[PDB]
Amino acid sequence: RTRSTISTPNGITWYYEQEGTGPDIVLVPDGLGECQMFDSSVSQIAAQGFRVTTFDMPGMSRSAKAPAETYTEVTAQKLASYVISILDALDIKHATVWGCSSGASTVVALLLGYPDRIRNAMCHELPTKLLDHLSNTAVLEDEEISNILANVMLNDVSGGSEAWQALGVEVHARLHKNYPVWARGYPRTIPPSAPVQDVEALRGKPLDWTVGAATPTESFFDNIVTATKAGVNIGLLPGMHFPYVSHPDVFAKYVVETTQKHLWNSS
Amino acid sequence: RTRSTISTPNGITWYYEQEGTGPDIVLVPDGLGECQMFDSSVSQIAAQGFRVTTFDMPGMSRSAKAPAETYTEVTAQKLASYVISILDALDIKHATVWGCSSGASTVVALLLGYPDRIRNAMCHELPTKLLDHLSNTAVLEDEEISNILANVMLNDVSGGSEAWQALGVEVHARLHKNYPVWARGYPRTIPPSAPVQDVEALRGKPLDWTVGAATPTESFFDNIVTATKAGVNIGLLPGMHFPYVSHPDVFAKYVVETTQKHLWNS
Ligand SMILES: C[C@H](O)CCCC(=O)CCC/C=C/c1cc(O)cc(O)c1
Ligand SMILES: C[C@H](O)CCCC(=O)CCC/C=C/c1cc(O)cc(O)c1
Ligand SMILES: [K+]
Ligand SMILES: [K+]
Repeated sequence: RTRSTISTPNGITWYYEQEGTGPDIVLVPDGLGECQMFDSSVSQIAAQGFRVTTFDMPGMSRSAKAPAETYTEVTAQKLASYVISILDALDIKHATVWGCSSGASTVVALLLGYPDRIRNAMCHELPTKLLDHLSNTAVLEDEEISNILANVMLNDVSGGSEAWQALGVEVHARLHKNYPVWARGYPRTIPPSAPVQDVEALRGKPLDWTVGAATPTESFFDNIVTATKAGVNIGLLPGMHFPYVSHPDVFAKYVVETTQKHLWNSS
Repeated sequence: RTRSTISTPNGITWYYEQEGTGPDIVLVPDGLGECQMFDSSVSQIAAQGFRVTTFDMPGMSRSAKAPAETYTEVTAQKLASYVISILDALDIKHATVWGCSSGASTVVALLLGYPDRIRNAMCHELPTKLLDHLSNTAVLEDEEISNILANVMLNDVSGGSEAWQALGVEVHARLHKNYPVWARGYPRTIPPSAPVQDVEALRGKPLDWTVGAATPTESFFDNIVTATKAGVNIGLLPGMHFPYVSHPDVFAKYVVETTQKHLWNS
């Protein structure tokens, strides 16, 4: 596996990883922007004959050398433009993309905005509603935010506490630093940017949508309704918000099978 | 509150309760068939100007005087025929109906099969898939079934353990006896009988569908997809499988507001 950095003309110095040869599959992180969450799955996916690329998101973890605009007032459309910039830098012309949460918003924006570049998109648990309890963390002190959100991740949405904790001290130290960046930059502006207001724009698109099997029905109820209205494939993965952490083998199998489905349909 | 019995010519002697005067609202129990789960909500709903009727289901609790065919190999269509029989016996000509679980299958079967009798139906968490872990309890001894399912209700699907416990010792003593009846008669036959084969049959019907907000997404994921395909109103109630137990006030408000919406549309 390649582990390196690359700078794009928008001022972001990205940390990225890449493994394998074959059609491109790109794994976009969730809002916490931490790509070591994909470590196990990257190898499993690449071994099936794909070139797999992932990266820390701007302002987060090892991609923290970035202009303030890239991690404040963040929207799906901003993130999509940034992901296109690193795909350009890495000479990735066509890609299958995965994303969860703000990453889900991002990959739908990618598919809609850059259809020539995106083979197909997998979106998971895409936030479309403002949640005051999350937005309100943005005015707390840094260490208060990190303590609160570390707790929320572990206890409310990890979908697997043992796997979450087993990410280990190095990863959780980076996440600890990311929580205030995410809190101040994402929850107030990501949900209104959700690229799902136009159901007819989604119809017929190479989009596969998932929600966590154990996720409380209310959390992404709206995803299931919207996908069904648009005739978009909608299904479940085990766990909750982080299937690539809680169930990396099942996650990898899903990404591989879904990419293979669209490679067939393309031909 | 009227608490009484009535015998229908299919051999069932029903225990039923009624309160209030006005348009009829009928509360069909879940598979456990125990109508004291509606106690709080019956009074709240009736107070808003409705005649509310509920009953224990055949073979369950105080409606246990019933032929074996009414609580074995149970289907939505059988249950709907039984509910129509007690509505006939109580001279309830037009009704709003609520049902959860097998009760949900029942009220959708009622709406489709007896459109002239049903003003509107509210269905909650309608089972459409066989679950082997539930079906398999049918072959266990009575006491093991009761122990297993009492635990499942309390800890997994009540949506509110304190409220579940607060049903009280007499209710849980009745449920204790119902669990093996439900296990042997329901899980292997209720899901395949789900009246949701034909989405076009549901389109335009006065149906309001809910799932519990805290219910794991996978449990009734299919409900949300089917309702949306059919253009049916689909939404959430607080809690999980027993909103009338866990959140009786919110439940009653929902039943009242939904009935009022359809009385206006009428
Ligand atoms: C991993 C995730 O991308 C960031 C941590 C927050 C979290 O997991 C809560 C559950 C999912 C919510 C996402 C969400 C919810 C909002 O209201 C606004 C927003 O920008 C994102
Ligand atoms: C209260 C409920 O009506 C009877 C107790 C079982 C339970 O609550 C488990 C969760 C909901 C499942 C209902 C269900 C599931 C099946 O596979 C088959 C079936 O006939 C009913
Ligand atoms: K796994
Ligand atoms: K309540």
